[PDB]
Amino acid sequence: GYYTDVDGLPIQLPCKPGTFMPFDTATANLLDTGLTVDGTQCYTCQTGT
Amino acid sequence: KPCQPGRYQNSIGQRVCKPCDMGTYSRYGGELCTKCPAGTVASKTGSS
Repeated sequence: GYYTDVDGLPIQLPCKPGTFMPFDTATANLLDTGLTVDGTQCYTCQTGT
Repeated sequence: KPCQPGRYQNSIGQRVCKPCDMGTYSRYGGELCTKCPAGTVASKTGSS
């Protein structure tokens, strides 16, 4: 649920409403095939969610 | 959105603004950090 887009951020910023940051790609319940998570990317919610 | 003062972004398509180095300052937007002129001092990184 948190991300650090740029290096040196004092604290991990929270993902804005409408987006989410899963724990890992393997445990990401609703993520497209080509998308991977590394902690610097907030992914928008799918259609219907 | 323009890079708020203290930052800069000399590229196209970047989703982040890099912070200015020590001794340089930048205002709103700005494609590159401006070297601080003679007689003036920038104390910290990302000086407005």
